[PDB]
Amino acid sequence: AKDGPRIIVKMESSAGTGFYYTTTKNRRNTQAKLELKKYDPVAKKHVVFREKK
Amino acid sequence: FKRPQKVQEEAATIDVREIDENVTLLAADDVAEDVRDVADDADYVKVLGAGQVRHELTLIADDFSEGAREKVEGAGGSVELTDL
Amino acid sequence: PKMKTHKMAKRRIKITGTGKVMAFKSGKRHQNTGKSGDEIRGKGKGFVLAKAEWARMKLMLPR
Amino acid sequence: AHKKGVGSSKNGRDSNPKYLGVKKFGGEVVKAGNILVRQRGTKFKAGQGVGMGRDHTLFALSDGKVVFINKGKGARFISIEAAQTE
RNA sequence: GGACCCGGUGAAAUUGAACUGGCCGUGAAGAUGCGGCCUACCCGUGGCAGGACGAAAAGACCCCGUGGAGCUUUACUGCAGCCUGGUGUUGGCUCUUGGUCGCGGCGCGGCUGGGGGCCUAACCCUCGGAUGGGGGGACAGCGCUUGGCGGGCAGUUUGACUGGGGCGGUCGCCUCCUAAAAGGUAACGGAGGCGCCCAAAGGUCCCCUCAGGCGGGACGGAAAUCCGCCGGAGAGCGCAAGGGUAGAAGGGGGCCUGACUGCGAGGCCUGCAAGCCGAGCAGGGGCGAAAGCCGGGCCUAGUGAACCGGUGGUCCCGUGUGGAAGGGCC
RNA sequence: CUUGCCCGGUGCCGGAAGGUCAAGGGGAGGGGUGCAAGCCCCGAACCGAAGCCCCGGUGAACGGCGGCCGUAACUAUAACG
RNA sequence: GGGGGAUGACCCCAGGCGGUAGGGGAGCGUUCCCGAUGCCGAUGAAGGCCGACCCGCGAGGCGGCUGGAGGUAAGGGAAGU
RNA sequence: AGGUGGAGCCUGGGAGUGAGGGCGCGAGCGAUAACGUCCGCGUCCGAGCGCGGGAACAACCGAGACCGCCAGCUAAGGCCC
RNA sequence: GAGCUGGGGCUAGGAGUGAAAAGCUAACCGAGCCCGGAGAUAGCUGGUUCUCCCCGAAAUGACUUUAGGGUCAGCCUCAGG
RNA sequence: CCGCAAGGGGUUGUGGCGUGCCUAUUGAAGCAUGAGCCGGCGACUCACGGUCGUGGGCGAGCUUAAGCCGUUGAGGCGGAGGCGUAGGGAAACCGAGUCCGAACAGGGCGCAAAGUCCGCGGCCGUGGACCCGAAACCGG
RNA sequence: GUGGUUCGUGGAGCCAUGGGGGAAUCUGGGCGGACCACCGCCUAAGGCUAAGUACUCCGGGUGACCGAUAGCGCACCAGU
RNA sequence: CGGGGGGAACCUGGGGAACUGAAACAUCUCAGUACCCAGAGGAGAGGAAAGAGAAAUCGACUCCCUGAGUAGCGGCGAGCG
Repeated sequence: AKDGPRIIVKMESSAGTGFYYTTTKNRRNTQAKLELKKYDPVAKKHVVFREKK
Repeated sequence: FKRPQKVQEEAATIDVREIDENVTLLAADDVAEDVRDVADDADYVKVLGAGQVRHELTLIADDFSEGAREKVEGAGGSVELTDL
Repeated sequence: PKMKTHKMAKRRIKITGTGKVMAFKSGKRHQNTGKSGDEIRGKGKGFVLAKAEWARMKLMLPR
Repeated sequence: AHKKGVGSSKNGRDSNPKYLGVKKFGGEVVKAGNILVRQRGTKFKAGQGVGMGRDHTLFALSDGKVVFINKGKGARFISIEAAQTE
């Protein structure tokens, strides 16, 4: 998107490998290297999910 | 989505009822115990299901759909081209 | 003699015996769009009427 | 390379609110009453409003849809006599 | 000296046509021809300029055609020429320092880089009286690629709005008012906001009852902090307005992330594309005992076609078959 | 008769030690097919040109060459500040 | 449009009918190619000159005068109308 | 519901203008100024919505022009010349 | 006298010449003239033909280097259901 | 004056009602332009495509180029092809079913209604292509 | 570094060449589109070659081709 | 002994462009066209394959139809094809 080194930075998150990812917008603003949550890659379902990229 | 040149392969459109019928007029040849392979309308024999196999006949061609080949078994045979 | 924006003929295009023609959804995606998900579920195919006349025609013949 | 002031001059753009389907017509599982999208429809007609009483829409199917406060979200069912045994 | 009367000769632009008066009114708003009226016989020649919007010329001043042509510079690009590295017909002899890998070091080693020298057989030039000498000489001329300057020139371009062109403004999108009460409409008509953001204003489960005013006491004399009364919520909600609306969206705490994939019956607005809504169906969770809610936010702004490409996934294509460059799909 | 003041930008003249950077040399390393010797590319650390950056000189080279408040001034800049 | 049309036509009434861009239907003469078991004319081809029969019409026919040689197609076709 | 009667709906070929004004009214601007412009509701004209009227005057009041010269009632508007 | 001149010639028309205004280059060179691209393009301008029948337009809205163009809609017309 | 006689010819004295004609125009008599007068030239055409409508030959319909036959010269053979015979999909491929997907929720289609060649037309593209109109660029 | 090719710098080959390196003579040497294995094709870096298609100054034939402002502009002391 | 000079049109080589389309215009198009040059002929062009493609299939060159407005080239736009 409109890449603006302004606390506005786009990122994703793997599925422990579940394989690929899924969309997400972000803001250093707070918690830098902070970013985790679960989902479900083509890999079965669910799976921890770090976001960092 | 198109290519950087040519290439390509092949195959055609030949189907059920289609035959049985217009092939009913195909009886002017191998339309007895029927060794199909016209020679009249199309290019690269394929067999479409729909309809209801019949005229009990073995067909020297490429292939066909599910049912078709099935129905086929209804009352006939099925031979494939070159090597299969 | 004749041809056709062969183009559009390429991208978005191609008719059904019905005498009608269609090309892939075409909301946003495939450019900018961190946007959302469900929105994703927003790319199948879109059939615009009227104009699809220039189209079809201009293509006419092979497609 | 900028813009000026003391020229207020600032036209406004377009909307498109309505009551679509108004009150008491052939009811179709589709956009009920509108004046606040993202809306959260309801059940049958609506009668709650910054006015007092209520409104029936002698039209019944799945559901309709609200407008956020205005009108008055549905809930006071009202399938309509035209919802009995065929 | 023409002009005027005679005799001889004898054109020329413009012109629909016409026997063409003044008035005061009128019409597209400066009329012999339309209305009312007043003067009004038919023709002519010598004249005098006012009107026939007289003649000349499809305004040169104007704007409009994403017309043209000339000059300009820190407009765009490109060429001419000029500078420039390596390379070639541009051959010898010696003086030298640098790198490097191997066996701060030094010894060696292949490697290879810089450079200084008369020469000299190309090359060129030189001539000066012949083809030999002379001068320079590895130059350079000059060929090929590099790069650079480069308006000298060559070709295009330099928006729209605009109650005259320009200067001035202004173009998107959110709200009010304008819209006469369905919807919806100009105005360079009014006023005001936006190209953010919030990982926790997210999802639920559990609790709360506002501003304010009055009365009573610490640090306090506007303006807290607590205690006791009054309250169609006038506070409250990140941001502009407007609707909302405590029952609450609104104030806390508990765990929780669906701020989901596959989809969506069926509608709103709509020439286009968009834009926007949504039960319910399946897989898989979260919150609650559960009946249920969860597919981000209270909303309506926080925006962009399609192509031109990157990258993580596919293992669909793979141009004799085995593959990969490369391509399609996510 | 007399041409004064400014080289911060610009053109230019000089400098070339240092940054940069083209073609290029020159090797780490990866890649495809390869039974294997091989056989094609991507290749980068460093060396590497003018130019540009940076130092200076440059005006009968382009070009430019301040503002307001106070003060003897019975009144006005001004001699000063 | 509708009431019976024998091919015409005839009767009712409904029912209008002003119209530029522009849309649909129907007709007219112009020079040619048929000669769909077609040919006129020296007592005039045709054009011309003039007219109080035929048609809504664009045209027809037909009669009088002129003038030296042509060409007409009852029907369909074509186009430098 | 429908007295109506003749508009309606879908598919499809062929289009034109893509900038108008004038009047009444309700609003905007504007000196509530203009034969000013700007949006709306109806009409109006459209180079023929050709004729009557208001002298004359598209245009405002009445009127819908298939055709019939020596018929008849009226509209609006008029009737001393 | 950078004097006027005849005769002989040289240069040339994106190029010449020019004691230099864009002057002069076979009587209008801001880039000659003839033939050729070629009947260049030309939202602009005109011009745009025989009769007759039938109905009957818009001068708004949406996007445009688009505003005196034109796309799509809206209003026309004919064929069938 | 009555070669179409009791009806008309021609000319007008009066009176009666009357703004020419073309383009572009909100609107025009025009004082906006167009034209002095007459005669002849002079402007929506042809080709290949495609596109609907219609006249008709077979429904699988239809013909290139050529070979032969040709007062008139007489057409007749030629079966590469191309449109319909399912389509759905980027594709693999499947197939009256298919793609998304792991789900029976929708998109395209099935359902024959079947064309096809030709003729003649209203049009659409390439064409100088409704007709003339300029300033300019480029070659010799 | 250009060409032609449908290829407009592209995953981009073949053939043709502007500059510089400068192989092989039959297990040789290009080729079948980057490349590589294997298969399959072909044998260059000299030359000649009628016939099948194009064009009308010329001569003929034929015309739903013209008729003196149409046809070539010019039907006859016209490119004068 | 041969040449050279011609010659409407046609042929290959040598060299070789803007308009205009893309509704600008730098890529692109018109095109390898128009023009100029040289030269062969009555015809030149070309012509027994280090060719084509892939069914182990085809074979001189040329030209007509077809392949095909397909495979495909591209500010994937106008077009070229």
